[PDB]
Amino acid sequence: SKASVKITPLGGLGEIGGNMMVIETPKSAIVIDAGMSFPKEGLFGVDILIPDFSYLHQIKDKIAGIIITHAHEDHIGATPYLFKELQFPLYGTPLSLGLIGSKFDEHGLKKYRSYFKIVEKRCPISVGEFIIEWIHITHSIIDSSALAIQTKAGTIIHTGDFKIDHTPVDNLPTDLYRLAHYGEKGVMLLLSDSTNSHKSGTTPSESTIAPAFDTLFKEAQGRVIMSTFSSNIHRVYQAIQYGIKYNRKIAVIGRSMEKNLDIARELGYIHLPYQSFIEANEVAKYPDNEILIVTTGSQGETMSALYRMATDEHRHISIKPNDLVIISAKAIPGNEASVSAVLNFLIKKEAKVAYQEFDNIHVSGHAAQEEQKLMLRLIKPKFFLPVHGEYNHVARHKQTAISCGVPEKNIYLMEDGDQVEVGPAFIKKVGTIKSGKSYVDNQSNLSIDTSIVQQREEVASAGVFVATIFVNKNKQALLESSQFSSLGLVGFKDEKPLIKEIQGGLEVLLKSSNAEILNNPKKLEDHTRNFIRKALFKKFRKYPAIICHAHSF
Amino acid sequence: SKASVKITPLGGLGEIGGNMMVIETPKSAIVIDAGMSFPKEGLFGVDILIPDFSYLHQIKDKIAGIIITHAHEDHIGATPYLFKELQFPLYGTPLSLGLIGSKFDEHGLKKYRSYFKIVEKRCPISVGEFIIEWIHITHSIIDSSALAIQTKAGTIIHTGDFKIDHTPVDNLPTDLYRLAHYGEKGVMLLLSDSTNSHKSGTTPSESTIAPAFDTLFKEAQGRVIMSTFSSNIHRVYQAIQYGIKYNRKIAVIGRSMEKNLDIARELGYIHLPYQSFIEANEVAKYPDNEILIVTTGSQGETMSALYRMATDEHRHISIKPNDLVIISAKAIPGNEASVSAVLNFLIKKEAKVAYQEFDNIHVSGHAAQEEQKLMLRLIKPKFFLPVHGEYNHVARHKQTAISCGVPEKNIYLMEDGDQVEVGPAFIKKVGTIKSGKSYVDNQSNLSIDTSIVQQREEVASAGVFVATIFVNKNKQALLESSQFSSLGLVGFKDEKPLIKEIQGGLEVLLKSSNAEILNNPKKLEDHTRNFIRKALFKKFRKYPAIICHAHSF
Repeated sequence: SKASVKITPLGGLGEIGGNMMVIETPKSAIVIDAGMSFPKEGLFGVDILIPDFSYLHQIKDKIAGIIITHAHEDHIGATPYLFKELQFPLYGTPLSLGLIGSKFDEHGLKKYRSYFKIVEKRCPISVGEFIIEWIHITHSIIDSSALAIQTKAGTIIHTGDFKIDHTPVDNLPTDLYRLAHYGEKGVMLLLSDSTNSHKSGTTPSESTIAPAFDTLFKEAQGRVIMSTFSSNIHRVYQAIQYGIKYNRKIAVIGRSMEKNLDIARELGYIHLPYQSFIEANEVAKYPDNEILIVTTGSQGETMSALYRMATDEHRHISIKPNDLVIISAKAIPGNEASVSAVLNFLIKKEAKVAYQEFDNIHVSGHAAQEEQKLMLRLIKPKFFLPVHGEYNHVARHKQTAISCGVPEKNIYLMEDGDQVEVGPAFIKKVGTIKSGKSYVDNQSNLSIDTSIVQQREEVASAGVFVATIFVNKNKQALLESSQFSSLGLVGFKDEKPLIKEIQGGLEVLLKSSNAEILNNPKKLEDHTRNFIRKALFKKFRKYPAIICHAHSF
Repeated sequence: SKASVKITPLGGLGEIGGNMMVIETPKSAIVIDAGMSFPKEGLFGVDILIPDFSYLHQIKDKIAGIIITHAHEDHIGATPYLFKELQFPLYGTPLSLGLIGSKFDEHGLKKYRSYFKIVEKRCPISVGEFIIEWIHITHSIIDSSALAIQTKAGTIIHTGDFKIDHTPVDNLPTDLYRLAHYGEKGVMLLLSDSTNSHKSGTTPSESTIAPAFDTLFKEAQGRVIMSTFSSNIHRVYQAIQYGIKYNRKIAVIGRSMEKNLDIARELGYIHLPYQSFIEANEVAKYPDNEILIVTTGSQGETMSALYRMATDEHRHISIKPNDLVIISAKAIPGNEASVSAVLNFLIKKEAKVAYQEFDNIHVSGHAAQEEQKLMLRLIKPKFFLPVHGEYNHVARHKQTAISCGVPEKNIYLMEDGDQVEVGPAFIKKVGTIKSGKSYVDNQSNLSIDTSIVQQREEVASAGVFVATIFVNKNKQALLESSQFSSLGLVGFKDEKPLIKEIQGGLEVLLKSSNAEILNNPKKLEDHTRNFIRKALFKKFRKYPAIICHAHSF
């Protein structure tokens, strides 16, 4: 008869990013976050994946609202794509709603800005059968929040994405007293960031970058270029401040970066004088030591713009042999080779490059082991659910929690789809639902399921041999020459004559075929596809997609 | 009238691996190395690239021999593919020729073992107009050699791939006296490893792994699995030694690893007792704490076998919840995400994993800054050509050489294709030749040019809309229903009705077309492809490959 809650991860447990969780009691439910995950970044763009909203359709009538905790694409990137299907009230801080509404406007969903509900921190608010409080927490992004969620089964604490920065840039450190209060009163369950679970110590403060920026700007003798992604408002704000400190005119390239900076300037999060800024067309009018350019690309991209500038295909900015390029790309693990490619192209143009002191190692943004342990000691949860990471990350976080006196039996390692019931005296997995991903094109802004692309590559890897046969069923013979085309199987110079060698085979086969096969085009097409498949495998040791068409006209 | 040489990099300047250089005097030439480059590694295999041998056909009548310096796939992997086109005498140490002949036998080129010529170290040998001496040098692999190449223009020193290890595993440290002698006598040109140019200090000795192995084997309570690639004979030899130290029976999985180990055992490089080894089918007969398994996959692969064992699709070895898995994969930068995937699958099976102390950071294998500086001070070259790396690597190496008192004007940064003439008093680029790569399938063992694959993906990225039209030119109308198929453009559920919507369009178009278009199928096919292209772009914002076929029969 005792109460309980049901935690359903739809994204964030199996990948870094793409966070979406469902906290559900009987007759009520809330959804925490709707994020985008970036698995790879190359010279031509980034891969983007959004979660699958299939389960939300099943519990549509229990959802009391979407809870937004971070004003960043890894937590609000999927909201436009979700609101194309379902709509619920969106609780969030001003900047979070400001950047979500910007994307909504870009997507033609300005209508759903109607659903926005602003919240302030240190102010509990009733949403459904939940009492939610936003608690300020430090992180790399401009606005971050932990959640204190009171339910009749107990209080849940959701940190999710955080670091402990005692000297942040905005001088708004973590509201430590509230986190401790909830812990003294008693906490049933804690969900905590597991991204940086494998690193000991604490993560360095964002203020440890200020001296590096100051040194790089002090001794810069030409233009300064700052390459990053559209949602690094904090880093771009730190860089603009140091540009105006050394009397440099700022030129921001990229419509999304300027919008995001303007949304934050208007809402009062950042202070930026207009007179320090110029347009790209004006950069050539100023001497080189008075120029700071800030470059971004499409959503999540950093190095496509750098590659276009280093190849002279950008057509707005060209790399010059006195330039200093500061690279602050997204921490997409497995990006080193692409950074190396951009670096090669930039060194060819005789440009100095600073990239190490802005990598993921110097600032990780996510809580390291000491910060995770501080969270565990502040909250003192009875049950623990490590979130925001792959399986090995949350496993290491469970190890840390065990070292902090949390019983191993009170920690479950969730995977996307898993459903876990939590009560004031137990924790257990109760089942699985339909979880998945969907690829997203950052240029055309549409979602395509991972199944469609799996197939595109199930064939796009290996070639595709097309064929067309025209026979006269009443003569039982080829009527018009068979026609063929191929792609990706083998280079053309070896397929112009293999095309003639599979044509010969088929002409003979057809003349030698039973009239029934020739009379019914389907049997002929199946017969033909098998003939060709065997012929191509024997010649290439591949099994290309084979498409055949037969005619009897 | 003074002599000079001509250095033509065909591979190794723009990528890590795939090394092939041509040192050419008028009327004579030698080729140093024929390597394989591994740019990416995933859960299903590795990418393999070999250099383009086009220039070697032009200078075929000057080549006095192929010079092999390292017994490893990154220096001898392309030799079978090169010998399918041209043949020259192959100078090499026993193990180098032993592993090259093994691959030759696998490729059906045992005939060309006739071309082998064994060499010993500290023994100058005349090859063409060159006097070549192999000097022992330390490195991660079992046998490595620097080259001292006397020409009438001066003496060239080729280190290429090296580290300075004062306590190697074989107790055969670098022959430092010979390198110094050549330097005192005078050296015109030096080519040196630039792979690890960005790291300060010295690289740790291979003996710093022995305590880690000993600790891991001491406290292993179940089976021990050692996952690596077919050519890590040294690491697999270190691991087998520690397995027999703790009374574990060794089970080697992978035909290539056993062959390479047997080639080295017979030639006397390694000492391995037969009685310590067992077959895979026998591992279940022994208790878990008496079992060391060694796993490899295809050429260069490490984690495909691990993934198959962790998914229970291996069918010879299955991961058990007491296992300890030591990962020693190839240092292919940009592999972190794939290692993380394998790690997730292994932790799901409750297996302990050791991977950090066998990463690239703990042992780099390539000379760091102090070792590069030691080489520069030992050789004292007048001219310097940094090799074995991308552009930023060789640029950093040039910086180091400048700091070592080498004039900036005596250092050139080559790129694949560049031709550089070097004389006893000058250095300059004289032109460019045709350089390139070719992808290699590790299962079927054939080369496919990067052009063929570029195209496979120029279309395999985006979809491919096929179509067939049957018209009667004397009625000027569709005779039989048009037929269509698609792949990768959009999921099927949205293309079954778009296929009907492009069919309708075309039926009308055809009936409305000029008789000339209908009379000549080529014009009809071009007309049709353009119609469809516009229709598909408007619906998908994509430009899929479009293949059309028209019939008038």
